[PDB]
Amino acid sequence: SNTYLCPVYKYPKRTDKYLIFRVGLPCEGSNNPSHWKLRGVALLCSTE
Amino acid sequence: TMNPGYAGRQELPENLKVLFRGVSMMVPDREIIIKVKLASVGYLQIDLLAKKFNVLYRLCEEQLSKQRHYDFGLRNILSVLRTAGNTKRQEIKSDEEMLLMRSLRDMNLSKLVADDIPLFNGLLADIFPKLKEVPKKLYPDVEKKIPEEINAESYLINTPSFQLKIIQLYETCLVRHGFMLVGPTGSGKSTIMKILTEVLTKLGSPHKIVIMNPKAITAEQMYGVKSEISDDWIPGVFSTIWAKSNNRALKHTTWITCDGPVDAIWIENLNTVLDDNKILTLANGERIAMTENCKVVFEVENLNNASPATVSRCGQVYVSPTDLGYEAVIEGWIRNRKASGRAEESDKLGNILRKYLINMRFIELQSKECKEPMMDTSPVISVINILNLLTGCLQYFVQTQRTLSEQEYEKFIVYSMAWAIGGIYEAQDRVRFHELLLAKNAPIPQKGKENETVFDYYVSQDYLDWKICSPEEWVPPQSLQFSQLLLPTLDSFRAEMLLNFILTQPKSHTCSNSALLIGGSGTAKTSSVLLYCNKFDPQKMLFKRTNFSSATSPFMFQSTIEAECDFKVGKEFAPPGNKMMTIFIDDMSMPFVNKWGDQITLELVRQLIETGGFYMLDKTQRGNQRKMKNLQYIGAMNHPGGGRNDIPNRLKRQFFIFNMILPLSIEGIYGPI
Amino acid sequence: KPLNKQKLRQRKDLTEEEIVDIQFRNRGEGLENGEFYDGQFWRNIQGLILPHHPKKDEFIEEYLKQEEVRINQINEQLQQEWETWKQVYDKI
Amino acid sequence: TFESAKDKKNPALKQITQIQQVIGRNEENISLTGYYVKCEGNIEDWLKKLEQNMQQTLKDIASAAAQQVFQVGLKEFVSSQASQIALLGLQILWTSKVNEGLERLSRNERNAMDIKRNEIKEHMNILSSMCLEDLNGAVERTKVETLVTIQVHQKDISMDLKCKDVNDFEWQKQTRIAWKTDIDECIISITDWDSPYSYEFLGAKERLCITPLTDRCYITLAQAMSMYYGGAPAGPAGTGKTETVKDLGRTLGVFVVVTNCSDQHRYRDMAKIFKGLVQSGLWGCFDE
Amino acid sequence: PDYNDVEVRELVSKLGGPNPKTSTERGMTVPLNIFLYQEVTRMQRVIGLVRKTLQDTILAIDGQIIMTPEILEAINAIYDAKVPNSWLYDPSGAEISWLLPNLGSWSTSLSDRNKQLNDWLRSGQRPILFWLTGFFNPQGFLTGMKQEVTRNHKKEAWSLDDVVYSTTVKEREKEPAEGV
Ligand SMILES: Nc1ncnc2c1ncn2[C@@H]1O[C@H](COP(=O)(O)OP(=O)(O)OP(=O)(O)O)[C@@H](O)[C@H]1O
Ligand SMILES: Nc1ncnc2c1ncn2[C@@H]1O[C@H](COP(=O)(O)OP(=O)(O)O)[C@@H](O)[C@H]1O
Ligand SMILES: Nc1ncnc2c1ncn2[C@@H]1O[C@H](COP(=O)(O)OP(=O)(O)O)[C@@H](O)[C@H]1O
Repeated sequence: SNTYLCPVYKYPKRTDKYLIFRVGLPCEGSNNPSHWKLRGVALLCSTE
Repeated sequence: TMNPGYAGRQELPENLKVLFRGVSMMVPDREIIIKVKLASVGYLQIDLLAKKFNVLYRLCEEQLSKQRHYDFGLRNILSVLRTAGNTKRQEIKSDEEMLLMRSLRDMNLSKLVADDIPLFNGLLADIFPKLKEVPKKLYPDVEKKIPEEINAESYLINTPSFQLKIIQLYETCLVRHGFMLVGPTGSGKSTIMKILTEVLTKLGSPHKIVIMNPKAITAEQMYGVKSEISDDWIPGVFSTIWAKSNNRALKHTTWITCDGPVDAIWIENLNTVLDDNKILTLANGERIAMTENCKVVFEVENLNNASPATVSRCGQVYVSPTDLGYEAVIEGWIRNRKASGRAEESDKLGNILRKYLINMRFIELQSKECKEPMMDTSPVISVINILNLLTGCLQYFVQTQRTLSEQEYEKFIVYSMAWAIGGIYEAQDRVRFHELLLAKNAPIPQKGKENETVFDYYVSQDYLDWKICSPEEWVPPQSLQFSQLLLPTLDSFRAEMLLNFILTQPKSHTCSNSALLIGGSGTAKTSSVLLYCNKFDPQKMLFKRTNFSSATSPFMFQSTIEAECDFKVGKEFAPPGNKMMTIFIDDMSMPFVNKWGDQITLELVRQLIETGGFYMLDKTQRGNQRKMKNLQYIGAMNHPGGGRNDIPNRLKRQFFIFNMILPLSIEGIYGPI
Repeated sequence: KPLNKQKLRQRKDLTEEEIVDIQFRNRGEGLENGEFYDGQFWRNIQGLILPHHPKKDEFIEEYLKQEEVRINQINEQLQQEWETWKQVYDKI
Repeated sequence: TFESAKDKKNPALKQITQIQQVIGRNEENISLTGYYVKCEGNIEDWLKKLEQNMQQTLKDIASAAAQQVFQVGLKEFVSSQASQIALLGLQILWTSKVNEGLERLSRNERNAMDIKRNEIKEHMNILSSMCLEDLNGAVERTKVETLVTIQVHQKDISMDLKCKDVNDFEWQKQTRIAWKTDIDECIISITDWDSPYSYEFLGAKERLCITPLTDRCYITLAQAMSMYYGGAPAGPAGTGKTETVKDLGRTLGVFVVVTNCSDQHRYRDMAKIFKGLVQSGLWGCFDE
Repeated sequence: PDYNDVEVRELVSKLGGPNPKTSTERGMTVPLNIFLYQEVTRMQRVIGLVRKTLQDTILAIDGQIIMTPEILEAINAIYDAKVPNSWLYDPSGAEISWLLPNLGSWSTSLSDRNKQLNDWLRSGQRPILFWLTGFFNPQGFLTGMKQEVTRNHKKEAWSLDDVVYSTTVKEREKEPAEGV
């Protein structure tokens, strides 16, 4: 359970729609994944 | 159970959001339900098969082509399950996965357009590689019965595509409440329904069919409302048919057919009837329970204003343009020609027709430029048109019982199809057309052809000649500009020439006996039409005039036609309407197109032309229709495109359409006066 | 006399609709381009019905060869029968 | 049925003696009555008596059936009783036996909880083997797999049901039932909420599977009803809203009345509906 | 310019494969070729509409036609930053490439999409470094990759429902096998 899972949104509007796929991103160090979850990271596609 | 966000959906004012507590149901589970249902039937390969179902339906949803009418939700899945009970209940102990592949594939074939079928079954192969193929379980009685009545009719050619589509319709009828026949114009939908009803009736178990047009009547009238004057209820048409149909202790099996567009506002309040509740509910407070005696069908062209809440409620079947090619229709007409005029004509006429039509029509659309076909169309309409013209062409020699050589017939076909594919083009495109016909077709006039097109001349009944003229005629002595009504032009005479042929034909199948001109605003529309109309004989042939504006409603057109006939000529009435009448309209375009794109006035006309009659609205009785046993119809267009509207495409199949150019001779119109 | 009949491409080879349907139902091979299930209908490319299996003729030839061998088996049995009748009869 | 009882000098009065639910043509379910209902001069009277006497006989047949369930054994009472009572019997058996196992665990480390779970597992094979493959009639058919689906979910929960005692949340998450004897009455239970069975004859109805999402709805709606509100679920089309509502109605013994609002409505008819709802005791589901 | 389907169907049928060694040229069978055809189809559907409406917007004043309300809305949108609604939405929904500027990014994005799609077609060779934003339906791309791996590799040893997904981030600036 050391692995963190991110979404991939097409537009930066961020709804249920536009969720293409989900990506595991293990790179943790000292900060547990919930830190990142509250931080609301994401891998969007466009930039607007 | 509100539904967040569509067309025609308001919000709850904040006084009312207080009471209710929310429950967010976005994604249902789909695997556990399937596996426990398969357990409930009593299968043994549960857990693998469940994953198979889920993955197949997912993949089909995402990576397949996007079409509006496709659905793969839970309604489809449950339909498959309630199907799959019986197959295991049958004696076979064969391996379950075979039975299941067969069930899924054979269920989901019907809706798919041409291209998606290879992708679908290529996708099937990637999940059941153990299984190679299975035959489709074929029902012997119906497949042997179908050709019998297809031969019983005169004008019916059996083709394999019809077998496939009609059997698919039979299966979806067997499973689900209601269904839709999505597919483009002139594709044979109504015929398919009719023939199916016939085969069901042949082996006992009768079947009756009713028709309706939803956007040629107002929804308030369709389901009835409370009167807005006297504070008292009025009955609703569709609900009256419902109550009249779902009585037990009958022998029919009624199929209520709606026929028009699918706009969300009127359809969507039938969710309860099309859902598993299968109960109708009214604002009256009246609740009527469905029976198995009744089914609901829609002969609609295609959905473009439908939310999934109505796509997923009912099954569906897709007709394609290539299922019934225009050639098959030609062969049906040929079968009719060998009915009575069977001396040699079918063979002789066609011996040019087949190659002269198959290997020619597609070399006119864009082989040569032809880049201004003012009326965009599908070419089957052109074929119906030329056939209807040719029948009128040969009507005279049918009358005298005279049979002609091959060469005269070839000339006749050249003349027939010169117009009716040349009727939608301008002089430049017409000369390019003419050069094509010179290059690779049967002879056109060559005696003089002094910078005059093939259109200019006509074939004469008395002999094989290409001449034309306009007879001299001056005026009466009166000096009113009206008394100087109109003069005998060339354009008018050729217009009468074309019109009269169709207008003499006596109500053949594929003939509505209806015409339509196209010309610019101020290009001799009412002129030529009125020149024709004066020539009527009011002792056995009458006439009526009407005009169109944007805010003319179906109730207005209803009123004028009712006042025109003044009688219900269906119930053995109208001595004075026994003479033949004509309805003339200047401009069918102008009525206000609705926001969606589907105008709501022409539909009354289309139910008048196609079938004659309509439903009454006189606050006394509802489910019943007046009948027109005799009428005639003529129209006139204004060069549609750009700012000018266009008519519904479903309606284009019936009217003879052709251009009305400017005269280019106006030095010679005003000479006499 | 007693004897068997020779096969023929003209008459004996004439396949009945039942024979035609079963032979097509074998659906052995020949789908080099790539064709779909023969369970109901063959389709060339995108949902387009084919009047017949593409290379049907080779299957006809193979079945004719097999049937000629079968007729040779019937003729061999008939030859044994005819020779037996001749052998028994000639003694008297 | 209508049986004429010939009163002296009065024309014989027709009285009801049994009730029937017909589905299809010949397949049907019959229910006798010991308490009878007699026609009269006032229509409201014999309609009211029909309702009451139905409720009373349903209650008494259930009160018996709850003893018969554990006395006779699985097959006999499932074959003997009607569908509604059969499903109630299965649920009450399972909750009582599972309870008994849980206390027996509380006393000391015991296999008896495991023996009860094994008993349910054994019941599964006998129900699944025979009554599913061969059977006569549509109504009788629908009854069986209605039992089967419940039992599948039943054993699936009971496999992983690692709760030490009744107070544990994992046990206090499902729709349990208790037919109280000392005060003779049904009572259905959720996390906290409780309510009595409403005794409406429905016969065999095709109730549905229980995904976890349906559990979320059940808990939510029980809570909302405990605070005197009305659930208003939402989402996209075809996710099981109306049918989930109807099933929570069906399991609780009540009768639901779906309607269909549309733009051509007026508040007088809604008032009529709501007056009927408050007067009767029924549930409303204003679809769309 | 447009891409006529009589040419495009040809060109897509002429060349296609996951790996030149693994398979000879082919059309329908390989998922990425059918994806090429679908994407070209939708792209042309938008290209025709834009060309036509620009024309008929300018052919009302310099040209002649009875003025439309839609065309007036288009004129107003062209003056402002926002593109007209005619190129984003439809009565139900037809989202294409909704970006802010009239031409600063919108037509820029459409041009880039068509450029990559053409070089993905005219040469016909599969380039490296696919641009995910350009595809109208990204998910079909990924599931086609799945199907490709199932067929080409471990075929059958691997079933479609057995396969699961994962990703390794190429932690490198400076740089085929399965994946994209
Ligand atoms: N078996 C057949 N053989 C020859 N011609 C046929 C056959 N079946 C149908 N046709 C012809 O096809 C046409 C049927 O068109 P149809 O009225 O079915 O169109 P539709 O699919 O109902 O759409 P719409 O209602 O909009 O016209 C008629 O011209 C009919 O003569
Ligand atoms: N044969 C004719 N003789 C005399 N005048 C004619 C003739 N044909 C057309 N005109 C004149 O040309 C005009 C054309 O108008 P019209 O065709 O009625 O408009 P629209 O084409 O919109 O129906 C008429 O008003 C008529 O006076
Ligand atoms: N958990 C479930 N078990 C069984 N069937 C279900 C389940 N969820 C949804 N369904 C099916 O979905 C259909 C009901 O959909 P419905 O709730 O009417 O859609 P909507 O909520 O949009 O009206 C029924 O066929 C029902 O059986």
